[PDB]
Amino acid sequence: MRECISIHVGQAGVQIGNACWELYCLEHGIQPDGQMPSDKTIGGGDDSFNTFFSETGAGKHVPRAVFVDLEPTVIDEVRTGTYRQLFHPEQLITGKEDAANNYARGHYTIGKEIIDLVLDRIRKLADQCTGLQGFLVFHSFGGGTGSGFTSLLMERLSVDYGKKSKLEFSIYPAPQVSTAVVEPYNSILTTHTTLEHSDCAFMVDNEAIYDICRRNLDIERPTYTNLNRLIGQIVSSITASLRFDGALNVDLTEFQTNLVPYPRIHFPLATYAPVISAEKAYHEQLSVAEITNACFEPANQMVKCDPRHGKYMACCLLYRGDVVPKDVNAAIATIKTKRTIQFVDWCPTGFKVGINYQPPTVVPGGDLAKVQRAVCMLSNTTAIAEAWARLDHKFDLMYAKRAFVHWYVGEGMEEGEFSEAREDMAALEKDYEEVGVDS
Amino acid sequence: VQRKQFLRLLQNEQFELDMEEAIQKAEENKRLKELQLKQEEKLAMELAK
Amino acid sequence: MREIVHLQAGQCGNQIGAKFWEVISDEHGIDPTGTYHGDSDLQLERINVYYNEATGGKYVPRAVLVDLEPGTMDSVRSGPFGQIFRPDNFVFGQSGAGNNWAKGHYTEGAELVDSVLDVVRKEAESCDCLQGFQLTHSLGGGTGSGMGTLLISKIREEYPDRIMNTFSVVPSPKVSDTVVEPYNATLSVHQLVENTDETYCIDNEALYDICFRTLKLTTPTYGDLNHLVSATMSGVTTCLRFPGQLNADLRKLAVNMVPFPRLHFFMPGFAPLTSRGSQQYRALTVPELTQQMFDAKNMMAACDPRHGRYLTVAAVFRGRMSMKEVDEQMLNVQNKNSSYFVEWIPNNVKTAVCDIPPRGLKMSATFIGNSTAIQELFKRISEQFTAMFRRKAFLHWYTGEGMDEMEFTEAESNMNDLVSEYQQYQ
Amino acid sequence: QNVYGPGVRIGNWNEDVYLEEELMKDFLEKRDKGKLLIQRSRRLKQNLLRPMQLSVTEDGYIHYGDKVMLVNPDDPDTEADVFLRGDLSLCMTPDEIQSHLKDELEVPCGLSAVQAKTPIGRNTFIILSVHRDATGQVLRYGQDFCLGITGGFDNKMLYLSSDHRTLLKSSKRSWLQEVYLTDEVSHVNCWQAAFPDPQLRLEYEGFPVPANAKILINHCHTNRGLAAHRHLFLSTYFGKEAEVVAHTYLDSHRVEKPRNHWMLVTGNPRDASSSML
Amino acid sequence: YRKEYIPFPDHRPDQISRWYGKRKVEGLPYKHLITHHQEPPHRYLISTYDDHYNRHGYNPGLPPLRTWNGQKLLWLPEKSDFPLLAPPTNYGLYEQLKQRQLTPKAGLKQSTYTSSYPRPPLCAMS
Ligand SMILES: Nc1nc2c(ncn2[C@@H]2O[C@H](COP(=O)(O)OP(=O)(O)OP(=O)(O)O)[C@@H](O)[C@H]2O)c(=O)[nH]1
Ligand SMILES: Nc1nc2c(ncn2[C@@H]2O[C@H](COP(=O)(O)OP(=O)(O)O)[C@@H](O)[C@H]2O)c(=O)[nH]1
Ligand SMILES: [Mg+2]
Repeated sequence: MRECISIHVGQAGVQIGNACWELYCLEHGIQPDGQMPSDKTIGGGDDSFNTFFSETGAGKHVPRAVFVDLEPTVIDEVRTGTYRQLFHPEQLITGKEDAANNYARGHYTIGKEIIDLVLDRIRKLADQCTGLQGFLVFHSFGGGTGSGFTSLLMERLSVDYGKKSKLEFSIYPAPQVSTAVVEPYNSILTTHTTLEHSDCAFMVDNEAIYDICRRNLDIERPTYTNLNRLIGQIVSSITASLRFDGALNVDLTEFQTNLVPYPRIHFPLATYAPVISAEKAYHEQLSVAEITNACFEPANQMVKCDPRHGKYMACCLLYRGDVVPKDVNAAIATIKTKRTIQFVDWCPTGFKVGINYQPPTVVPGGDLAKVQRAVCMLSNTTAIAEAWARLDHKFDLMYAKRAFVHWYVGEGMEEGEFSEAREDMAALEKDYEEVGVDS
Repeated sequence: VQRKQFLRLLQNEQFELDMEEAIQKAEENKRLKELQLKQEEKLAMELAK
Repeated sequence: MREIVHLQAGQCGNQIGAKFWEVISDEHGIDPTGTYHGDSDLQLERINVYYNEATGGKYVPRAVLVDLEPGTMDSVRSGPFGQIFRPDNFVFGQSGAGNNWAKGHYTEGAELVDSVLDVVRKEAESCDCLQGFQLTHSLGGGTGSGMGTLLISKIREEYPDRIMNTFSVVPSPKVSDTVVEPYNATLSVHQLVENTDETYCIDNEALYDICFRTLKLTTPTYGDLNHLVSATMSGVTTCLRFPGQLNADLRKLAVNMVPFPRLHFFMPGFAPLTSRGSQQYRALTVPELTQQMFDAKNMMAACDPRHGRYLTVAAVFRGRMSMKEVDEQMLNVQNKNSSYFVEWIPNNVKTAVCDIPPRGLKMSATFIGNSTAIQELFKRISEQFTAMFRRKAFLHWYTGEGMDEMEFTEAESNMNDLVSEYQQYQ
Repeated sequence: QNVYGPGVRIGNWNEDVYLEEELMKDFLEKRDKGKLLIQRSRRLKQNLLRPMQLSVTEDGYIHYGDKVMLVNPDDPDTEADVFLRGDLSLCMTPDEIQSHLKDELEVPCGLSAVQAKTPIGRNTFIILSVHRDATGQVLRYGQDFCLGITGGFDNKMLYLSSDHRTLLKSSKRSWLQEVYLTDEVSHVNCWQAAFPDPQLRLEYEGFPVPANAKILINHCHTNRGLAAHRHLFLSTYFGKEAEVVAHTYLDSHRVEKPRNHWMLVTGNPRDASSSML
Repeated sequence: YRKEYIPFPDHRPDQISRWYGKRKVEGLPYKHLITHHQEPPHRYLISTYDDHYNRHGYNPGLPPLRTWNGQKLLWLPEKSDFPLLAPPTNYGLYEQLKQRQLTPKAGLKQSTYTSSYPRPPLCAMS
């Protein structure tokens, strides 16, 4: 009854949405044909799929999501893949001539042409929702569509729907390895717009998952398919309360309430534990203390920032499976006496705990192992200002010589907001310092 | 709500069936072990004699 | 005759009341169908207190079920006693409170209070002589502390000359499970002290200590903590529904517990608790119950009673027993521990006797205690409130929905003045 | 720390041993006294799904007192995308939760359509005369007859029944007129058999009804036909069943739809356990 | 995409661990938490007024005359220490409520005149 509408824009959103929407079909037992198997005569009482899957008079279940891009290179593989019959013929929206890692093409010239077609499809998807929790967004900072088309999509979404929640899963640029050359220009501009047009921005980058798949799953040569599944496992643990039952459930407003202290600070960090291979789970004991001790180590962080430099503000623990509320309190009490983990003075009680009874379901033939209990931590930390520091160091070091500016001026975007978007996060960097001051 | 109550009742029945199987398996194991030990001892007696 | 209307809101209050209606369905011999399957005729002599008669000899509870989210309504209707609750009593919302008091008290808890007020006023005039009200909710959440304190104010405007009783789940520093709970706990206490006659503070860390130490359990889940509370909820009105040697209803307790209109914060306790190993060996006698009631390891509130002075003490006994040993033991504990009681009130102990013990027990005793040491419970919230309000953290979720900051200002002023009243008589 | 489990003598094991011994003792006492839910369900299923023998006809005319099975034939309908396929049999259905909580059957009991072909104790109906004392009689078109089901029980006889619609009385899912089972004897248990084709219906009124043929079953006091809703699913202790109601369905040419067609099935002479199908 | 995304038609979903978690968090019942000495519920329903005034203090087990305890002090058979665990207090309230409720009024159509004016008995006729 409580329903979510997911938006996937860019090439990152579609490829994450290929592996994320595989898990929902494989968790509720929904076949790629769109129908549940007929061997369920004994089974019943299941209507938890209505958050994402809409029924039909023929028994067909179709997802409640929109896939947006400006090229047909990535969506035509979905349209000719295994899940061609499952998605709607119109919920996969294609453009022409992409955006070529340029913010002005994504926002002012090409991203203006198809914004009216997408806004009709969101409204056509919003009338069926008898109750809608909010929106979930998957995109990339370093792209043209993922940063250009997103920047005006959040502006049009807030006008139509007033105070509805907007939560993001963004692909932050990694500190050392990356792909695009002009990624500081696109990363600066799209997050200048979305400070006031968003509510919570979970981030994850690409280097820190390369580190995870090496020393935990013993995969020497991963691809994006190996990385997309781990991001797809975080989304399920976040949303598992709306689907399945539990001792303590969290709505999309509950953990939004307990993670933002001020309106300008809405940047958590995403972590997941336990992650392990199939063979090594067969011997190691997985206690409730050992899966929450792994989340606090800096080596298991999925964003390349060390939390020892900063101080935590608020945390959210989301448990699954055979979790007793007794062991949650004892494992948290150990962390409260740790000196290595530091907290700010004005949040004496920083932990929010949610429990769901469904153990984590793992795709067949996958690299990650089948486990009974797992935890996902959405931790807010001051040490993300280190991530903004290295990128704004990169920006003015390239903006000084006016490199690549004519790709932005000659498309329709004025040069006047190159300075303003840098001046916006100059004051945002002043805000992260004042929050961390102890009273 | 109605089908959830139905599931709860079926789960109770499954719990009773699981308990019955768990009490039968130990008896089967004890009988098999005792028979194997007795047969081994008798074979040893005959060959020695 | 004298009818008790039960109210419960939130996720915690819905599940305590679910376990509470389980024990007095056992106590009155009510099957999960709704009929009567018992033997003694004392069980039907006073059965209109908690159950309303229907056609075909069906007894249904006089309880109201309120929440803003259907997540726990599906669980309570799918419990062992899910069929016994009338579906018209279920008042459910659409969206959750989100652990915010402004959601539950001003915006989302404002349209739903009119539907509940229709339901309680339909059941209030169904009773012959309405005894009062009873409530069970949680201060650390959005729905319980939000609308539950809004409903408390509304009924007190309608029926002023009654008795109002609550069972509040106060927060705890170590088993704190919500970030923003100092805000929602402080705002409810400021509303509780004006419109409540008896308040029983129940804390979750005080219930884990009973299961670890007294009962010797390994996995004490919520089904045991909700049930130890449910033993106290039935043992307080046990003389209203059953005959005895010395009856004491809900109003006679408040007469002897509350000397001043703002001194009504209690500490509950339950007497016969022992492990499974120590079951067959310990003899249930009157001295053994009185040795357990007064210990600091036995309170249901997370405050040590030896750091303050017991203002006035109540003890409600049950079961066939003597009367001299009750008067001697309640005098011996008063005579030896003379330093743990105030000297401006003589005879701090109130005695009450019933005749029917709870089923499966030989005798029982419930402890109701007004004490000064409950000031320590409100200090751990107030020192966290000031440490959070000085930096204005998590405040735009409150101001941005129709709340001025002066509702936070007087929440400091009334709560710090209430604990200052406790300091004078210590 | 670390945890090991039941057998190992470490930590707090004594209270766990006491608790598991208490639980095992309680389970053995309950299963020896016989209050076990699986035992009660086993007894109920043994009573319900018992095999039964049907009647065998010689001249093709349905006799009074014979044991027949009511079967809706299969038609390639285009009304809904999902609906039951194949011939369906009319089977009674007791209430599921009340059937689990209480052993005795609760009158009234609803009916349903199940994909069943072998006659069992749940779907054998005996055609009876309201005049009684009928021997060597042929059931005829347009004449009153009653249907009685023992239902796998040797104790009681139950009859089909229905009444006029009321704001408190309705079917479970389709909200139309309902059909149930009662032990009372009244005029609301009488049904009539009529020809499907409307032109020759009055010509064939008063003729001996053939066996294993498509006929319409019409109630007397309300004049509604027995109908099977294929597209509306009922969850049941025995799976998924089609719904059954009392309603007359007409197409654009005022001809009875394949929902209202019913067929009375006798037993195979070569194998009495199997039917004519 | 075509290599990795395969149908997996092997009936993957699991539906029992949730219910095992439900029962694990629901926990132990009354009989394993608080019930003492394995006592049946039918015995202890009794009242002081009925045991002392109505039943005249009838306890067949206890001797009429007390004797000295011996190893302990004092007199051994104590009436207040040993109460009666007989079948509980009963009278006609249950039967009256059963007759008032479970009677279904089998005469469905019954006028007030016929229900109020039957043929009177000749014995009560004067
Ligand atoms: N981890 C991960 N990153 C991805 C994935 N797909 C795309 N990306 C990120 O996307 C960035 C490149 O931009 P794209 O998403 O390919 O293209 P775009 O965002 O649509 O921008 P345009 O091509 O100009 O329209 C790379 O740096 C990747 O980090 C993926 O499947 N997994
Ligand atoms: N003892 C007990 N405590 C509970 C139960 N359910 C929730 N709680 C406590 O209540 C707190 C959360 O309350 P919440 O659900 O937000 O209240 P609500 O917003 O009014 O529904 C948690 O910290 C739990 O410790 C229960 O069944 N029993
Ligand atoms: Mg692209």
